[PDB]
Amino acid sequence: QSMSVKGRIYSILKQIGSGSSKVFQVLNEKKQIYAIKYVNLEEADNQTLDSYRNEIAYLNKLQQHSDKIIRLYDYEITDQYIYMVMECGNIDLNSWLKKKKSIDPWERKSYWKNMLEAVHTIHQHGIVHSDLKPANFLIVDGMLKLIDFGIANQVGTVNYMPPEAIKDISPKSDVWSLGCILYYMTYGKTPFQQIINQISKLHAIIDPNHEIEFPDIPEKDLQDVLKCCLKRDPKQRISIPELLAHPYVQIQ
Ligand SMILES: c1cc2cnc3ccsc3c2cn1
Repeated sequence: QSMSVKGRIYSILKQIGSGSSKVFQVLNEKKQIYAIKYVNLEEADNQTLDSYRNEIAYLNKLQQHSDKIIRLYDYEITDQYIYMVMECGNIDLNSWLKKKKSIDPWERKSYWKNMLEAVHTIHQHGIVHSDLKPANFLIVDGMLKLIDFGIANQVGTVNYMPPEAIKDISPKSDVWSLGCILYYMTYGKTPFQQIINQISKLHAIIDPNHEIEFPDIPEKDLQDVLKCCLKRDPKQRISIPELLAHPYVQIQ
């Protein structure tokens, strides 16, 4: 199969993702590899169109500010569709962590640093993603990159949801969600993964008398990061600038 984006032809190699949007692995005329995100605007309302346009403008602006944000090379927006030419990753973080038995402490730290940089950048532009999960990150050349910003309208998981989001959102909400991802990378499960029932799980996340277990590991700095991120009171939670100065990210 084939497709045109701003007068340039792309040969389709395979389908990567998919609701009213499909993501494909493609090749250009110069035989280079990209990802084309196709979005169908056929049954999209004005609020939806506006959320999609807002996300595209933020992605395109924030390109320049950090290499930990996915590259957007070009796009074609009409009334019926959106075509976005982006860089191709190797795998998303969720699929990678699910396949992998154990994570090496060096790659985890490297990945954590990238997650902090990408999220820091969005916060500096007034954006709180509000729905961070490992699916929002992409491995590209041993480098973790953020794929989206949470503006445009793993499906609806609550394992990474901060207590304040369950009650109701400041940058501290993204800190909780990032801590849950690092907790998965550390202990092999999210802090409340063991609770099947969604109601009982939402009740545990908000419950202060419900103690999050932090089993002893050889990395005390890593244990401290986790305890700092996973503080139920947003006022008592560590900030991104504070996490970037933490020993876990700096020592050695
Ligand atoms: C947008 C762009 C992507 C680029 N590359 C990859 C590679 C695996 S998922 C994915 C993407 C998913 N959404």
